[PDB]
Formats: sequence, structure tokens, C-alpha cells
Amino acid sequence: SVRLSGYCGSPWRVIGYHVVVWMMAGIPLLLFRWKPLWGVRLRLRPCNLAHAETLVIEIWQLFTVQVQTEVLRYYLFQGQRYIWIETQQAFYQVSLLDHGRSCDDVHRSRHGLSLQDQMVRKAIYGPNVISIPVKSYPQLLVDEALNPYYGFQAFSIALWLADHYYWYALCIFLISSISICLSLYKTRKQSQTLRDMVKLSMRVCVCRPGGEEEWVDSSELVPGDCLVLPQEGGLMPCDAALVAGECMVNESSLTGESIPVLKTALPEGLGPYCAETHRRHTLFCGTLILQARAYVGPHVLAVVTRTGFCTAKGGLVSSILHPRPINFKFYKHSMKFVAALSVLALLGTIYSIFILYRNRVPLNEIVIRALNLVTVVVPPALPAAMTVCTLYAQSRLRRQGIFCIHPLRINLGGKLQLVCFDKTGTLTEDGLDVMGVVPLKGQAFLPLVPEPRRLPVGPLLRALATCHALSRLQDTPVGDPMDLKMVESTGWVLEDSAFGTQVPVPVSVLHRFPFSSALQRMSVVVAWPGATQPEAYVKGSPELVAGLCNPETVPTDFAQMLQSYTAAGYRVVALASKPLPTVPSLEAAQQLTRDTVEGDLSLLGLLVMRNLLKPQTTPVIQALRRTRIRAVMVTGDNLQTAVTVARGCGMVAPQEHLIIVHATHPERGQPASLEFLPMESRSRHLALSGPTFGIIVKHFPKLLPKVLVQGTVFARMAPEQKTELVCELQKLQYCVGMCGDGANDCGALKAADVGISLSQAEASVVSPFTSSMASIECVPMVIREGRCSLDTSFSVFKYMALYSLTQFISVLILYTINTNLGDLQFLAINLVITTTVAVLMSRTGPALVLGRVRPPGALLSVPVLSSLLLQMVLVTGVQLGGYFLTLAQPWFVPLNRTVAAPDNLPNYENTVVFSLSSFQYLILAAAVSKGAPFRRPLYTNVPFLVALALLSSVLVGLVLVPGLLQGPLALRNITDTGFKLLLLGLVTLNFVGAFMLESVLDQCLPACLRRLRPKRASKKRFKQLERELAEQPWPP
Repeated sequence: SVRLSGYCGSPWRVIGYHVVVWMMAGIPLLLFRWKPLWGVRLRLRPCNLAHAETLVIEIWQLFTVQVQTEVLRYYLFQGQRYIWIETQQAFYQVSLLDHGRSCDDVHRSRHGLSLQDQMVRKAIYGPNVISIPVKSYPQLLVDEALNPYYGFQAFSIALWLADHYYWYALCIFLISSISICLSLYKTRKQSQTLRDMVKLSMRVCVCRPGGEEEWVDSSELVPGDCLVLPQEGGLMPCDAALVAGECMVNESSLTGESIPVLKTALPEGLGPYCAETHRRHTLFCGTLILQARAYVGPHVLAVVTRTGFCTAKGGLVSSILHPRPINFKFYKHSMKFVAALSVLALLGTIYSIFILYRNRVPLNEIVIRALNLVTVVVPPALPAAMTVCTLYAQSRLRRQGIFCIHPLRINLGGKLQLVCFDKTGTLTEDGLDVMGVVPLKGQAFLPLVPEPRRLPVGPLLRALATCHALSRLQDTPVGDPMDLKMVESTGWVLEDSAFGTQVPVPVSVLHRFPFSSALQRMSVVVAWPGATQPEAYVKGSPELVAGLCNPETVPTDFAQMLQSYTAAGYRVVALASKPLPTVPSLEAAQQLTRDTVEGDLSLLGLLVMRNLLKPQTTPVIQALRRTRIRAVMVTGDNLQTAVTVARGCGMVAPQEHLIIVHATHPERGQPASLEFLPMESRSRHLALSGPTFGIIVKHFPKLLPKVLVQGTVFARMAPEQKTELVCELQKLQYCVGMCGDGANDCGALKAADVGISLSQAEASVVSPFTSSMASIECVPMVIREGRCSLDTSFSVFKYMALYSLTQFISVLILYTINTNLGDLQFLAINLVITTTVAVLMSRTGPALVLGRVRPPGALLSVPVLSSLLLQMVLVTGVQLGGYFLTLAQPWFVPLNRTVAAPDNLPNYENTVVFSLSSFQYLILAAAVSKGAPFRRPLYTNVPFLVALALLSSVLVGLVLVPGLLQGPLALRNITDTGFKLLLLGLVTLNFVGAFMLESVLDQCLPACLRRLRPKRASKKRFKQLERELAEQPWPP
């Protein structure tokens, strides 16, 4: 959904808008920064998009994008480049400008681009640079410091100086500057981090037609251009397709996969070159080329396909620079809650005006004092407190090993209700493991031998340790992980190729037949000293190998045994051998045909390779299921293995039923039909594959919501089907986490509300959340931190409300008695007592254990609002009681009403109110700070506990110790001590009452509101579906 509206240039209109906004007032600027579409409409006039010199983009977020000329008319929106293709009268993204061309076209491009034809491609595509723009500190200030909040704070600073409250004005300015500097630091540091993370400048050779080789910078590369990759291998500057040769690529830079991966030349064909399909023929930007071998030609060649932000790493960086808006609204009914507090403040302000008039204070002072009171209820430290809360959450995660690039995504961990787990690498170990070999003695399967090392030397062990296509790179074999683990299990050392006995003669590979996907098997020619004839070893699927094997050698239990193995999640391959009467020699063996070796084989044994469940997986899954979080397996693997793992890891506990949803494709003459196949070992789970998921999404849209609500295993899911599933689940108002670790989970991790990658490093761009640890234990950690962050932010906002209302009430009372709180008494209460205690309260770590109860999401809920209105009742009661109680004393002398504050100060009324309110701020900071269920107790926060104790001691000294800070703060000295003790008793009464009020609310109001009003329904579509199912199960 993209809306474009061209605005052709108009000088007179532009200058008219200029003067109007610059002269009239700042209100138009405020409403333009709120609603800038009218600003552009008045500043420039609509035009035919073929003539636009400025665009307005809506994705209903609105951006304005000028249009550059290079004749090429193009614009840049969020890094991507859109060009004006004059013929079709539309701005087409350059990403698609050459989309869909055939692999044959890519191969034909292997002669490169003529320098004359390279300028056009450069102008279209632009430089091959993922340019992170640098904003100057002045411009960072202007961006941060021009908010409406800081504008109001500057207004307040001006007012407090109008009334001569210089210390409080300095306090506001310092708090606001500290607020602005945190934002500037983090925003500038992140930009400088990305700028160097995407930094790359090589001198890459290219193949300019005519036969000459041209050396150019890394930024002069354009799609279709041809690269000459060095034999030694270095970083990859562009996102090229490998046309000739092969090269080891360490793709950890892009996807975090630590192991080298083989890239093979692109195959000639008429299909479209797809980076996701032909991902074994594509070289990505930022990955490292370890070796590059040119089997034909003097050097290896790749064809540039994507450059700049078009590259995969470019898209990953763009998703960090331009994140999609976070799904949850933190301020649920922002205007309504702020309006409740604002109507309270408005009633107070009108009361203040009425009483100031009744006190016969001049009108200018009336207006100034009313505006000061209105400013009291906008705490200068609110943005600082919120940002600091997010920073603390991020730091705690980073110390746990979890790295979130966007700290505001952390609160989405405490909103999670469903987590999708990739099976392999995330739930189960990275690669397969060998639990044994099943040799034969004639036509009978021998008992499984757990480890193949002790197998007596023979054709089976030689096949195990030799029948493979490994290549020793840097003394570390590389290739298919299955072969790696098989040969490692044999224990033999790879030194064509020879293998030495671990403890018994070395064995040589006379000839090797490379594996093929269509052949489902591979064969080799193997000889060893003392061997009369070479032995050719063949490994392949059980049925196919058995078919070529001699029938009298295959036991009748072959099919039954392999099916029994498959049922238990094992993957099985068969090993066969045949003696070749050919003389043992390198040259003679090389002429043997693949058909000769593959045919007339002997079944020697069956090899079973199991992918194991990580030790930390089952506890985490069971903890999530105990918290009533949905654990879903979204894998691209078989359904048998997926269901076996799901049962094993506790997604399907032994008592639940598992039903297979199978959707038949609507073959000729019949429509699509669902059939359900129950299994015998959230009480009903569904398991369905990728084909079934697609058929249900297309043909069965009525039944998709139920499948998604009660589906558990999603096997054989294509990488786009994972993203489709995540989006479909989010359509049900789920908050979906995706703990996929692999590279193919990229779209799912980007779509998911919380996307986590398991085995990553510090500076990873793969997904919003990346952890350094292999196990899925980082998912409970993220959920616990998210719940802690939600509770902490709710408590900080509650404190900034309680704070603000307490100061408002104190100022109202002092206006009533016709004095004010005092300049340095404002400075203390705000700079020290409240800013310290608000930035320190958000330092309390998450509770160590997940619980079934979830944090709220509504700041306007009855709990929060009742807590505020009953804390404020006790605050006002305590202050009023202390005031009315200092009148009854004998030594009391009413303040001089004729003069106005600060001329009244010091006086007993202001002193009493200041003391009580100063204690009340600390009392409220401690009261709003909760421990369990979501946070650790208050006392585990040593800085916060120490701040509370130190400030309480200082305030007790102010109340008791005479002459301590009574000059600066302008406090009146009370000679009496019984009154001081009574004041401390009243403060202790408020402390006890506030904690008792919080406890009583937390314990009773939930039950009270549940009994008082039963839920009409659950707003969540998935909860409605869960009810509709519990009343009547869908699969009957």
C-alpha cells in the first residue's frame, strides 16, 4: 500500500508558506509536525507525477521525499532507489529493474559490462555502498531538542525565571539536558556502529569486454558486472552469482553460520535466478571467501546481481535503519489517560486561580502562578526515566548474552503468547549424529553396534571411513555435515585421498563418483595395501541401495526395519560394496563407469543417523507450556521427525492427542478435501506439512483459524511459508515470537514480534534479537526481561504520575495559604529526591522464574487508576492533616499574608508541607516498586535501596537537626521536638498506609473485579477461537 502525490515546484507559493509560518506563530509549526501533509499542500501544489519535484509517501505514516536528477528522475526512500521509467509513467524500484532474467542471461553476462555501458548502470543503480548517513551533533540536537515535550520544558524554564525561581529553572534545564544527551549518545553511537559495520572498500577486478581486466573500487560495481574473485579469497563486495568455478564461503558474517559453505557455479537453465533458490550458487556481500578454485579458465568469475541496499546484507541493514513500527501501543488510550490526569490538573488549576484571586494577588501574578502550577504536572524527568528503563533492560539482556538492536522491542517479550521454534539447530543439535551401524552376516541384520570404531576391519568399516566426498581445507574437512559426522565417528584421519587407521593399514581412494541429488546416492573406488582387488563402496537411500544390492543379501526385514527406524525419528542410509576385478591402480579405476560400480552391489549394513534434542530444550519447552505460552514447531524437515521431536521436547506431552491434518490437492474432477489422521503415543494438537498449510490457506479460509489456534507441528515448511504462518498467527492477535536460528528463518524472524537467533555474536544484524548461546534458554530470558520491562515502565509512569500529583497538591495547598514551595525546595524535590529515585528504580532485574500471570497492557485499567486515586487520597490526607495539625501547636505563628512567596518563606506552613511531601516522594517510589511476580524485590536493587535510605536519613535530619540546610532551603526552625516526632509519626503512618493500600489492591481488586463483572468475552480473536473450540472440537 503505497500512495504517491507529486508536488511540482512553485516559488511564490513556497515563499508565501515560508513567510506565513515564520511570522504568524509556532502553532502552525506544531500542527505541521503533527500533521505535515497540510504543510506540504500549502507549501507546494499537486502536480502530475511525471513532473513531481517532491513526493509524499504513505505506507498511514507519511514521509516526504524530494526527487533527484542525474536524464534520470529518481528518488530515495529508506535506502531503496526508485527510478522514473518514462514509458510506463511510474517510479519503479531498481531492485526489480532486471528481475526474472534467466540463468542463461546471467551466464551470458560473464563477459562483463563495457565502461560506456557501465555509466548508465551506475546512474540507475547508484554506488555499491550501504551508506549509513551521518547526522551532525547540531542536527541531532535539533531532532531531539525540538520535541513538543522539550518545547514545553523550555516554556516552563522561561516561566520559572519570570517568577525568579532561578534554582528550579536550572534544575529543569539540567534534567532536560540529561534527557537529551542520553538520546543523542545512543542515537549517534548506533549510527556510528552501523556505519563501520557496513564499511567495505576493496579494489575488485572486473572483466571489461574486449578481454582486458579492469581494476576498480568496490563502489564502482553495478549489477550485471562481472567479478574476478581472488584465489586466496577475501570479503565479497557485492551480492554476486557464481558463474564459473567454486569457492568456500564463510557465511558467518551475514547469517552467523560459523562453518564454511561450498558455493558452486550457477547451472545453465531457463528458470529465473533466485537468490533463495540458487543460494548455493550465490555469493553474498560481507561474507568471506576462504578459497576460490577455477576448474575451467585461468580464474574464477562471479556476476554482480545486487549492490548497495539491494544486497541481502543491505536489506538486513535497512531493517535496522528503518524498522517497521512496533506492533503494540505502549500508551493504550494515551489521550484518555492523559485526559483523566489533565482534567484533574484543570480542576486544580481553576481552583488555584480562584483562591489566588481570593487572596488579592495582582492579575499578572495570578496568570504566572497558574501557568507554573500547570507546568508542575509535566515532570521534566519523564523521558529520561523511560529511556533509562529501556537502557537498563537492554544492558541486563546483554549481560545475559542476548543482544537487541531496538531496546523498545524488549517489552514485546512480556507480551508473547506463542513462540515458533525451528527444529534443527534451535531445538535439536546443529547436525546429525551416528548412534551405530547395523552390519550384516549374510542375509541377516546384526545387532546395532553403538560406535563403529570397534567394528572389525572389513569392507563395512572401510566404506564408513572412505565412502564420502570430503575435502580437507586447512586441515579441517568440509562438505555435507552427514559425511563429516560419519567419517568423524569412524575415527579415521583423511590425508586422490588416503585414510590412516586410528590404531590396520591406510586405505586409498582410487576414484570417487560425486554425489547427485537425482541419484540419491554416491559411490567410490577404494583400495588398500595387500588388497588383491579394489572394493567399491556405495552409500545411498535404503530402498535404492537395496534395489541394486543382491536380493539374496537383503534380509526380508529390510523394509520393516527401516520403517521402524524412521518412525522413531532416525534417518537411515544403506552402505553396500562390491569387489571390482579391475587391477588396483589409479588410472585403471578412473575409467570405471558409474553404472558399473552402482550396479551389482552387496548389502553390507544399514547406517542410522539421529539428530539429538539439546539438553536445554525440554526444560525450556515445559516451562513455556507451564506459563501457558504456545510452543509451535515450524520446521522445514520431515513430518515424522518433526512430530517425534515435538513429542520428545514436550510440545506434545504424552497425554495430549496429536492429529495429522492432511489436505489433498484438488485433482481433476474433485475439490480440495481435508482428512484427519490421529496418532497414538491445548489437549489437542495438530500436525501438518507445508503442502497442507498452503492448501488450507488457499482453499480452506474458514478452517485456517482453528488449524492455526491448535496447530503445533508445521513440517516441510518453505521459508516463505514460515513468514506466512507467522503473519497468519499475528492476524489472530497473537504476539508471536520466532526463535528460529537458521539463515532460512530470516523472513519469519523479521515478521515475528520477537525474532531470536541462537548461535550469534555481538554485532549481528540477522534478527532483532540475537543471542550468543546455542540453546533456546534465551527465550525464557527474553520473556522474563520483557515482563520486567513492562512492569518497570508501568511503575515508572505511575511514579511520575504520583510524583506530579503530589507536587501539584502541595503547590495548591501553599497557594491556598498564599505561599509557594520555594525555589531550592523545588530544586531538591525534583533534581535529587525524584530524578535519582526514578532513574534508580528501573534497575531491578526480572524475576528468576516465569509465571502464568501476565503483565497488564492498559495504563487506564481499574487497578492502575484506583491505585493512583487511592495513593493520592492518602498523600493529600497526610499533607492536609500535617498542616491542620501545625495550626494547633502553641508556637505556631501564621505566615505574613500581606507579602507573597518567596517573601513569606521561611514559615511554618511551607516547612511542614515540604517535609511531609519530601518524605512522600520516597514513600511512593518504594510503594510503586513491586517485586514478584515480574521483578526481583526492591532490596535486591542496592543503588535504589541505598538512595531511599540515604534520602530518608537526609530528610529525617532536615526535620530533626536544627540549622541543617534550613538556610539554603529556606525552612523555618521548629524549637519543639514533640511536634517533630509527631511529624515523623505521620510520615511513618503514610509509609505503612501506602504499602498496605498497594498490598490490599493487588490482593483484592483482581478478585473484586472478576466477581463484580464477568467478562462478556475476550477481545483476542485467538481466545474467541479457543472458546469456540472448547465448546465443540473442530476435528471430530
